[PDB]
Amino acid sequence: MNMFSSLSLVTLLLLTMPIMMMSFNTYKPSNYPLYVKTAISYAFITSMIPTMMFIHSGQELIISNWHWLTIQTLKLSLSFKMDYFSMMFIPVALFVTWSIMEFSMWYMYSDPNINKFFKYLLLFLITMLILVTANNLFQLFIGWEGVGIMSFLLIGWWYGRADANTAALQAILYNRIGDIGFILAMAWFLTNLNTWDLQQIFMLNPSDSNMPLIGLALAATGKSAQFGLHPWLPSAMEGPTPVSALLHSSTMVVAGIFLLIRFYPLTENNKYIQSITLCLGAITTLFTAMCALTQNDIKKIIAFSTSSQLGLMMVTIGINQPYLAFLHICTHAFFKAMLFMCSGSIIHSLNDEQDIRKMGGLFKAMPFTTTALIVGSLALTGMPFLTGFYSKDLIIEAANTSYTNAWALLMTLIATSFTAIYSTRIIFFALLGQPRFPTLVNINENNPLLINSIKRLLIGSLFAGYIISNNIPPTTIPQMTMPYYLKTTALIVTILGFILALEISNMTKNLKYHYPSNAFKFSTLLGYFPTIMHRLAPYMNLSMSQK
Amino acid sequence: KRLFIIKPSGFY
Amino acid sequence: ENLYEKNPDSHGYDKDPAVDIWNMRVVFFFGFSIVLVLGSTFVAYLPDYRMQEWARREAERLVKYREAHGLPIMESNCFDPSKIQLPE
Amino acid sequence: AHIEPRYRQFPQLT
Amino acid sequence: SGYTPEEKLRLQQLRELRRRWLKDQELSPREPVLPPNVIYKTYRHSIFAFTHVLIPVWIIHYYLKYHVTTKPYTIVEKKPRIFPGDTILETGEVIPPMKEFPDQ
Amino acid sequence: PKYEASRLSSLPTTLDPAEYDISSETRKAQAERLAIRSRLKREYQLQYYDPSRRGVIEDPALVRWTYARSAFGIGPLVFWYYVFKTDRDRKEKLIQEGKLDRTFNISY
Amino acid sequence: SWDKDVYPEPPRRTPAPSPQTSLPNPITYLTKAFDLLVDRPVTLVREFIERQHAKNKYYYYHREFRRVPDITECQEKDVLCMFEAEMQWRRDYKVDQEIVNIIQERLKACQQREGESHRQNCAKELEQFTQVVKAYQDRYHDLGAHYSARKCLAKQKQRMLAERKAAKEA
Amino acid sequence: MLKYIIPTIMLMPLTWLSKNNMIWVNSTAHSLLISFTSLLLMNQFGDNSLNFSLLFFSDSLSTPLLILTMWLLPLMLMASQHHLSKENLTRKKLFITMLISLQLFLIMTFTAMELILFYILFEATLVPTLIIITRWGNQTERLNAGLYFLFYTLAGSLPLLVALIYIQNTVGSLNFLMLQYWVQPVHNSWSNVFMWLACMMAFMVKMPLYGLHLWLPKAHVEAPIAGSMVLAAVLLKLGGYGMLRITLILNPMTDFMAYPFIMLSLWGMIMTSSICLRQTDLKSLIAYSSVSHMALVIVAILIQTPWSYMGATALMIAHGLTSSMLFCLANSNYERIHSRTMILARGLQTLLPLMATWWLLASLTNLALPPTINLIGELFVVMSTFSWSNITIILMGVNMVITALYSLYMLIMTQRGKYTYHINNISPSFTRENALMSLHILPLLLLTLNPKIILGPLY
Amino acid sequence: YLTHQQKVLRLYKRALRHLESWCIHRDKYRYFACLLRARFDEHKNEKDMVKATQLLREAEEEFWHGQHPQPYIFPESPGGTSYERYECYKVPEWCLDDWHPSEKAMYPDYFAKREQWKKLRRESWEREVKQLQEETPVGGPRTEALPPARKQGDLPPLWWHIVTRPRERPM
Ligand SMILES: CCCCCCCCCCCCO[C@@H]1O[C@H](CO)[C@@H](O[C@H]2O[C@H](CO)[C@@H](O)[C@H](O)[C@H]2O)[C@H](O)[C@H]1O
Ligand SMILES: CCCCCCCCCCCCO[C@@H]1O[C@H](CO)[C@@H](O[C@H]2O[C@H](CO)[C@@H](O)[C@H](O)[C@H]2O)[C@H](O)[C@H]1O
Ligand SMILES: CCCCCCCCCCCCO[C@@H]1O[C@H](CO)[C@@H](O[C@H]2O[C@H](CO)[C@@H](O)[C@H](O)[C@H]2O)[C@H](O)[C@H]1O
Repeated sequence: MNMFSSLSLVTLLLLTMPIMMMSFNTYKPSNYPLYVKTAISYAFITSMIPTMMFIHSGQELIISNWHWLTIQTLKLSLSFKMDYFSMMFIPVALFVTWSIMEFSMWYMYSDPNINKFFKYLLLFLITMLILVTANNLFQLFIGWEGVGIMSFLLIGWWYGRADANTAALQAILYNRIGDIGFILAMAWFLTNLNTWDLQQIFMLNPSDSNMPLIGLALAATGKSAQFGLHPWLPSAMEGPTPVSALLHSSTMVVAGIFLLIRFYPLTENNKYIQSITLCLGAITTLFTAMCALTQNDIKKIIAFSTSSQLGLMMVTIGINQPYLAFLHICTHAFFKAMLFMCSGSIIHSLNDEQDIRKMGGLFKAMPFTTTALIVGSLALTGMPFLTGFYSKDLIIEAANTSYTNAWALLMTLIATSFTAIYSTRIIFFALLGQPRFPTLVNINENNPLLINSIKRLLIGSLFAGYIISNNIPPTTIPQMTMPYYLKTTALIVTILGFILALEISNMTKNLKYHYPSNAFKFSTLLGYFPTIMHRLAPYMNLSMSQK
Repeated sequence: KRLFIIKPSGFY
Repeated sequence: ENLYEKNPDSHGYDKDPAVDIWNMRVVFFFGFSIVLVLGSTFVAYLPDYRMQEWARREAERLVKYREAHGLPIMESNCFDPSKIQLPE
Repeated sequence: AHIEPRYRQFPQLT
Repeated sequence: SGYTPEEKLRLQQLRELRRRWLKDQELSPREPVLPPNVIYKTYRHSIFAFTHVLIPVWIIHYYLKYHVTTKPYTIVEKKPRIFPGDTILETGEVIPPMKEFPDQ
Repeated sequence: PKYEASRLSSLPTTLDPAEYDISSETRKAQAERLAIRSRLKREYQLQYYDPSRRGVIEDPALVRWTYARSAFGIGPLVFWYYVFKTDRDRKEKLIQEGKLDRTFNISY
Repeated sequence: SWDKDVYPEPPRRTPAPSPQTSLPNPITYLTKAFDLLVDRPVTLVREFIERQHAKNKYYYYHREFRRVPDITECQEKDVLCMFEAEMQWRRDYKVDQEIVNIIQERLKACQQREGESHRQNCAKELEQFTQVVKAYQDRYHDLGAHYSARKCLAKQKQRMLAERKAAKEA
Repeated sequence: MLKYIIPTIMLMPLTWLSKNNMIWVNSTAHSLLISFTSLLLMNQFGDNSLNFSLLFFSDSLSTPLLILTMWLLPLMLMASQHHLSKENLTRKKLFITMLISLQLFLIMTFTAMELILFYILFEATLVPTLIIITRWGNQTERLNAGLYFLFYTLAGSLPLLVALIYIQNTVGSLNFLMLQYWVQPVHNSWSNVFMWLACMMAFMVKMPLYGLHLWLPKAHVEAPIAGSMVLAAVLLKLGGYGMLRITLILNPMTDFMAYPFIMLSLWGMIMTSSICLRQTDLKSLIAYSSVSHMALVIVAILIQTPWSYMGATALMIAHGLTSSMLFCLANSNYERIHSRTMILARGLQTLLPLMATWWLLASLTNLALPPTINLIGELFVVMSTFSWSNITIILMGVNMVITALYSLYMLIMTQRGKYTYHINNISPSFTRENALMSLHILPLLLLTLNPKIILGPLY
Repeated sequence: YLTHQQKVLRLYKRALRHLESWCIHRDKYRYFACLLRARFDEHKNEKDMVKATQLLREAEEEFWHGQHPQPYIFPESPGGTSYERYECYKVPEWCLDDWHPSEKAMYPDYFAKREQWKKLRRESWEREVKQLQEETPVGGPRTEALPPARKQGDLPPLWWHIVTRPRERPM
């Protein structure tokens, strides 16, 4: 516990050292980005030692080191919960961030504010580790709002562009709507219990937990962009590609799912909240997958891929399988961060072109980007024994055999099929066919920073799921007895999605004149939720203000 | 060719 | 007018460079070196502000005493009912 | 630049 | 539908100046006039581990061992799992086995 | 197929019939508008390009806008009064009848 | 370091290592590397500091407050006696806030310590927390921001009247 | 309190006897020393307050307000000297003398035992205030627009005077320590309703309460920067400080007499935040921002629970430093472009990189980012009003959304986007301006490490 | 505002760009691009401007129906993904004036050439103001067009902010 706790805090303290050194302590602005990458890499090593100890004997601690404030009978302290979820999430997030930072060392090379960009990524990571390790709700709130502000500062990185400033402010708006649910839980827990500590909350274990859990579901709804508070995540593509890779994997978007996992001792015994989060997740997973079918921007497609996978995570929460929801957060961070780094590799080669209609014929032109994209796509679509299969496959099996909403289950299976359709869409239009990009060819993926960063995540996208799933201890009873047609449902609908997508893609080549459809325009225009809501809601509010 | 980068006065 | 045209080194306090450099030093010395640095230190070491740390030591003393004697850790009545004379 | 850009042609690979 | 004769002439005259201006943004060879192998990677890494790992853990261990853990309930361990057939270090106790399982 | 314009969805300029049926009175108005815009453009540009001007080109159109701008009601108050007053009366009654759960409530 | 009776902890039972693999345990090796590179140099530094401390030994004390008459014994509008009783009540109120804090800290330490068995093994801690919170609520809840000994006594007498009345009803 | 009164008075001989070119150096240096000695007031006790003498006392409520008051004088001097540089010497000393006399009345006001002594000083602060705003204000428009002077004095100052005079006859004293032991409950009575309103309407107008707030935006648009700093930072808190004190003797009538004012505050909290979205004037935007924040303080004082009083005290201090910094940030732009219009100069982050960092920090504290004391105060009031009625979480939450919207809208409009082409006189930020901002934000952020010294007596 | 001749060509260009968005594949696009071109060629020699206008109006109604919901947009065009991406890097030239002398001491050749340009701007301004006034009718300009320099040695009136505009990739 002396070594476990010391190495648990040095990891957090280490990540803040490049921030403190910005006060001109031996400052070497020559290579600050390299200094930040190294700190993350060493932070990954030290974080893996507590993880081994937990893997070994299940050792876990709370470190309430600093007493900050006492409000009568509410003592507030700086307390870190270094448990199952913290043990396993921190090494994954540090591993993924390490690759994104090395990738950024190349992607953002020409940016004059390269140093400021890396400082923001480090702060964006720090506020996420405050969130995950937090042991009381107030400290959890510090991290919760912390990622929100860094999202704003990184989405609006190119601040001369009005669309970037509009997407940055959109993320804040939708997230602060969710924070109404966060404060509602804080208010309820303080009043009905007498604590913001997770320990005293679980010990008292209220049964009348509808109100605080509706507050947490709302807070998770905005932060992880479930249906209703979802349009901001696609809009967040205005930020630089390295921002989207971090945003969509090892930081902001999973915080909403992480929050509900933290409170599984409460959601366990609330069938009402389980039914709300099942249906909430089920529509999200389908709706966003349907939108991704007709998108043409490569970053938009991956952004909707995230909302669809976050929807599946919310479904897992709602079928009372919080530990499978966590396992999906971990695995998803590997192949999803890679897909963004493969898109950025393509976008960079084609001189900032993000429209797949202007790509094509890249299979041989970019061989290593092609390999990672195919591995990433297969991992996303639950190819057996890749990183994505160890979580998605068990989630679909557990959803099939649960006492579940029937409509939510059907919508979850259709969304799995659609995953195979838009994944094919990226491969077909970006890598296959003849080139459709301009005539001056600057395709060059020969950079060690690009190769090494993608390579490490590629190795993770192959073996991370197997290694993690073989080391974590059992916390449930996995249900392994079940009919063949339920056992193989996830693989079958995935395969029919691939077959059904080849036909659609190939018909684009026939010399026939398309005809727009109501379904096509509905999917292309995102179901019209932005067009109606983002015009009508600002209009009613802004016109109301003057008069 | 190395070009001049116009910036605001960083001295102050 | 622009204070930088006449004095490219102006700190913005005064047109006279000599006064303009003295006015900077006082703002920086009494503002940052004294009030903010020594004031933070002074506040950080306040002798038990509002008796919070004494109350914790006293509470430990009472919890220890009351548990060693079978007494309730805390009673509902803050005042002894013997000294209270209810109406009616 | 150890890879020269090409015009209307398949890029040089390593 | 093309340029009028004056439009072409104004464009030409602004081309001369604009191209001359851009040529003048190039830096002179002296500009800016500034005022006055395994071991290497190991030394850079060795000095980094010392300053950014060893010193922080010395300060953190000192802080935890002598300032945090000396106050009650600051670092609370989850009690280790005891399985049948174990031997308790503190007492030397011996946890008995479980009943004989039925055949399976 | 006919387009229907809304407040937040304007009629496209190519579908507007007024954009094809221009007479010479419409063309004269279009010239009168280009003349005003051109006179204002010159006035601005003689200040914008002046080598010796250091400051802000004061714009009367911007002054007029902020001058005019800088120069439902009780209903929601009555509504919210009854929402909260009713809630706190129901809550107050339950506490006196011991029917409200405040087992661990000691912060307020 | 602290008082074991105030902040109790049960005896620790850690099972002996019983390895069943020929592979070396990398944790045990890192433990020696920690016990050598971190613990011992840290211990040497502390021992030197504690040597300086032993040279200079001075003491501080826990303030003791003699008891004075309560508000129930004060004359109406006699501020001299109301002042001392009012200050005493505030001191007790602050102490009671920290008694509830001690009991909550026991409850939270228990939950983490017991792991997955906390619901059964922390029932004594939960019951004690329940009774102390009830007693604190009886004394000080609903007094308002402008609380005082006088309002605390008015709340008590109102509660005493309801208890006395329900006795007749019985 | 004489160790602060006497040195403050001595700033007047110092200012009038300095060399002509040393008036700013001398007064700023010595007023910073008085600010340093004000930290000795934090000798507070858990049970008793710091009762110096028969006239003055300090407790955890007034102490942070005193320290803020004494901190603000040097900051106001630094902020004022640029635009008063063309003023002649005798008028610079009169301007400085007005600020010193304003501090003299403020420190006495926050420490008076006797509520009538508090009343006289609480009103004496207006004499220096109106002189500063009118004599050194922007335009010929009258801050005391006549209607506002009449409404305030008739519905505020005068009824308060009669109520206080009446109370001392009935109780025999208005010493606040005595009122703590001799307070008697207020029964239902048409006469008592009018005593309640008389005791409160003056402070409601000064806060200001929603519906009585139109004066505040007008005053900020006219005031010089120093006027806006003291007005936003402290003078509004005089109304808040008065209510926190006088509500001791208004129970239990506050149980129901507070409903209309809670409704005005809860609704007006959202209406004024929305107005901030369509403001074209920075000083008006910040002024309406203050109305929204002070709506929380009114609600907190009126529901009077331990958490709401702790939240109220933290909110008053946090708003004081944040709103003051926002006015200084806006003023620095004004001293270049000479316009308060927010849309006129854009993309300023390109031209003034460090000043854009001050803007961001000022906006983050304004929208109550954790763990800044801005949030600590706001969270405590949210926690307390949830108990008062769970439905309030809806209105509190919606206001949190809107507050983030206009805070970042103000940051985005002025600092981001493309810069304005014809504005070519944006000179680099002066050391004076950068130091002025950093003396606002550093203490504000440092208080996050030790929030207890701003939580008031209920802590 | 536009002529009839301009509206047709703008609709031909816009039609082609949306057709390219639907077809995606270059061979498929080239096939329908010639089919579309043929449709315009069918009515190239119409003379009844009443018919010609009605043809255009029906064409634009057809376009709006067959329009693409997500047409391709060049990255740097208005509404594209790179539009205004570098505005935050464009600093106006007048900011160099406020540089500290120690900052200007780092680029002595650049700043020497910059005073040559500032001198040229001064000596030219009076002549530019006359040329516009003498060439400008009574009542102000009728259009926004600007004239060229007429004599040898003159510079075209109002040229500084065009010539010294920030580069499109300043950093
Ligand atoms: C909580 C208390 C913590 C106490 C910490 C005490 C400070 C100990 C750190 C002293 C040395 C810090 O050194 C600081 O970090 C690294 C150290 O290699 C330096 O960075 C150096 O290495 C990196 C890569 O390794 C290079 O990208 C960089 O070009 C090089 O300069 C920083 O330029 C220097 O400012
Ligand atoms: C405990 C109280 C502490 C209060 C501290 C207040 C510090 C204020 C320091 C301001 C000192 C300015 O003092 C004044 O300024 C000028 C520069 O303009 C300085 O310089 C001037 O005076 C000196 C003395 O004749 C000569 O060098 C010359 O006349 C001139 O240079 C001197 O110092 C003084 O004339
Ligand atoms: C950040 C810098 C701030 C600087 C200002 C604050 C620093 C002041 C430090 C002085 C601390 C002195 O504290 C003092 O230590 C001596 C040590 O012998 C004690 O001295 C006393 O203690 C014991 C017996 O009582 C004996 O050893 C000694 O003979 C006796 O005089 C005092 O009881 C104690 O009060």
